[PDB]
Amino acid sequence: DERFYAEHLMPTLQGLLDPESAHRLAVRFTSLGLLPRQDSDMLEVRVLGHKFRNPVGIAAGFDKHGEAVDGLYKMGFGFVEIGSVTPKPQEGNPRPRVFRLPEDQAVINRYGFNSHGLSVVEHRLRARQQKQAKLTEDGLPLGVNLGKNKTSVDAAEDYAEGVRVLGPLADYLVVNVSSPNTAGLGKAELRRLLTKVLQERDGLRRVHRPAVLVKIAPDLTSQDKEDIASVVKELGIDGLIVTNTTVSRPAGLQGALRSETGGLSGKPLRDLSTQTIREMYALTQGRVPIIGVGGVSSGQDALEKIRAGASLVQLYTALTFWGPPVVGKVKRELEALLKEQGFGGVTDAIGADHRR
Ligand SMILES: Cc1cc(Oc2ccccc2)c(C(C)C)cc1-c1cc(C(=O)O)c2cc(F)ccc2n1
Ligand SMILES: Cc1cc2nc3c(=O)[nH]c(=O)nc-3n(C[C@H](O)[C@H](O)[C@H](O)COP(=O)(O)O)c2cc1C
Ligand SMILES: CCCCCCCCCC[N+](C)(C)CCCS(=O)(=O)[O-]
Ligand SMILES: O=C(O)c1cc(=O)[nH]c(=O)[nH]1
Repeated sequence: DERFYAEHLMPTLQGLLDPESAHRLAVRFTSLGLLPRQDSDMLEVRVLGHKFRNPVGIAAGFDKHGEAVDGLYKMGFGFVEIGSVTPKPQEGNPRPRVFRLPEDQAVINRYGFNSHGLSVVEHRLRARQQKQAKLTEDGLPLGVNLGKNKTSVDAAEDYAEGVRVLGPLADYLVVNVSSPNTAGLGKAELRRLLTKVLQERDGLRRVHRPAVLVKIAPDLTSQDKEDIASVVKELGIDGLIVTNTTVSRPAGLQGALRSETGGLSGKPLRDLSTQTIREMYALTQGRVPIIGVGGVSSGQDALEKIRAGASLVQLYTALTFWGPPVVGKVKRELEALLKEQGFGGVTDAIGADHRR
């Protein structure tokens, strides 16, 4: 299957369908379990004391509305992140709003937080809440990424609503700094927002109390990164997700659509994300777990992020080019590399470039 998807089926499908139509179909195929279905003990990771069967997750934006979670576990992901979910439903930007850059192994998107909204997602997750508890117990956690509505004037209150409504259904919640596709996205205001989010989380009953992570852009200044690291440590934010898509356009992009507005993902992002992880790990003294994301398509890509300071990784864009078999490929390849490089497991490699 790995070669067949990569060389034949996915290229052919790219030809037939626009990428958004393809995404919609993929979410329906995955929700139906139209996939084949052990991970090595080497791949197990405990992050904040909680088990992950393997360190490879699906990034936010694939299953925006929580429709395909079980199918994603079936695909081999060690954890699933849904969202972003906004408090009220919203349509997002006009179509077309997703663009392939095949020559670059990249995508540009400007979805604009299209979302079924908190209530719909809440009911979807409730339908399977106990099943998720068992999965989480078995090493397959669920994350929920929270957004804000386009027309909201109080961003903190949108995020607070999301904590209250979906927090009780989540292992972890994510607050983005960092969508490029919502207008408006100092350190005192960042602190204010996060304090409110944490206070809401802290108010949930313990069985229903998620971790809270902040997801950042690759496009931050050095000052912004220092400031985030400082706030995260001061408030005791649980983790970081590093990174979202980039609004930069690195030199050398070849795709005809390179100058479309949106966030760029895939291969062109990869090393910018890895370098962001490396910086955030250093700034937080290795004490804050990082989920590393951006341009992971192989075991080497994953290990590079882990060795830079990621405890876990996610991928999305690689699926669009390689299909579902990429998940197994990344995990087999990572296991092989860890052995070659002398690591006992994933855990031993975390932050190794820094010297621990
Ligand atoms: C990731 C993916 C997998 C797919 O195939 C399967 C999905 C589930 C089960 C079996 C096959 C298919 C099919 C059904 C055409 C499409 C995709 C897919 C493709 C594309 C694409 O660019 O063609 C895509 C683009 C996005 F921006 C976001 C998600 C996307 N997902
Ligand atoms: C089509 C698409 C939609 C996305 N939507 C979201 C989103 O809703 N929330 C979010 O936090 N990140 C979103 N992302 C960003 C991804 O979660 C991820 O951070 C980024 O694409 C880099 O990983 P990748 O290079 O493996 O795709 C989206 C990415 C893509 C490609
Ligand atoms: C930081 C990277 C993600 C770390 C994953 C943390 C998962 C934690 C939440 C689990 N649930 C069940 C929601 C609450 C248990 C609270 S506890 O019992 O005090 O551990
Ligand atoms: O447009 C979106 O919905 C979206 C795109 C993206 O790249 N990142 C994100 O956080 N949201």
